[PDB]
Order: sequence, then C-alpha cells, then structure tokens
Amino acid sequence: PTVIKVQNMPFTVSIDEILDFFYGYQVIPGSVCLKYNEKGMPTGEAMVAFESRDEATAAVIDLNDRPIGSRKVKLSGP
Amino acid sequence: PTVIKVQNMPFTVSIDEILDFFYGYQVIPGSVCLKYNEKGMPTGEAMVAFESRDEATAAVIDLNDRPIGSRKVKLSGP
Repeated sequence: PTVIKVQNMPFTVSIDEILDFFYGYQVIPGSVCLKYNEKGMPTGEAMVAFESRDEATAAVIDLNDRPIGSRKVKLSGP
Repeated sequence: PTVIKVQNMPFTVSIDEILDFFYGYQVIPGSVCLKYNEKGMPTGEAMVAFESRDEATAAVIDLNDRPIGSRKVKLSGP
C-alpha cells in the first residue's frame, strides 16, 4: 500500500472530497494527511495511501490532472 | 523521501509550533502533514520529511519524547 502525492488542491477541500475524488479506488480512508506551511495555511498538497501498490499506480495514471472542485490536481508517486 | 510519523501531539497544534519542536534540523518546508481518520477528524498525528536518512534518524532519537504543548511526542522513522 504505497502512498502517493496529490498537489494543486483547492484550499476549500475536505477529507470527504479527497476520498470521493478517489471513488472506485482501493484507497485507505484514514490515510490522508494534509500539508500546511509555517503560516498555518494549507499548501494544497497531501499524502494518500491505498491497499496495494497497483492501486496507487492506477490512481496516479488515471486521475492525474483531474479536478477537485475547480483545481486540476496533480498526482505522483509512489 | 525520508518521512517519519509523529504522535501524541495535542489535537490542536499549529505548524508554527511543530517547526519550533524540530528547530535545528533540516525539516523539508511544507512537508508537515497533519493526519485525519476516515471521519475527517484531527488525530494528533503528523508526518514530516527530511532531506537525508541521517537527519530523520537524528531527529527521531534526540527529540523523541519531548513536549509540544503538554504532551511527550513520539517519533517513528525513517
């Protein structure tokens, strides 16, 4: 269960949205961790893990550049 | 790449406070990831990255069990 990187998120996201964005994918519900900066504000980045390595590879390829609200998100890893 | 987990932080913590905890080490900026469960609630846990294995090992051993707020933080990694 590799973890993948998720960038360029709107800063209006929620945890439900991120998980929904991965609907149909073998994602781990309590694996999301949101990155913030020194000023206490989100950076639009987060880490998300899945049940397998082929499921993380499948997400990155399949959902890269796709949108969460308005922002087209960028995926990488593992 | 060399990330570590942090646990036992009060549920309400700021990044500015966390960075204070890791002063003197090369914590990759913006890498501080706050974790959430499948309910989308604060876990008191985070992930943090360093540039080398050496600095993530150096942080885990020195700072392990020090406070952030009123709790003795627990480090695990790389």
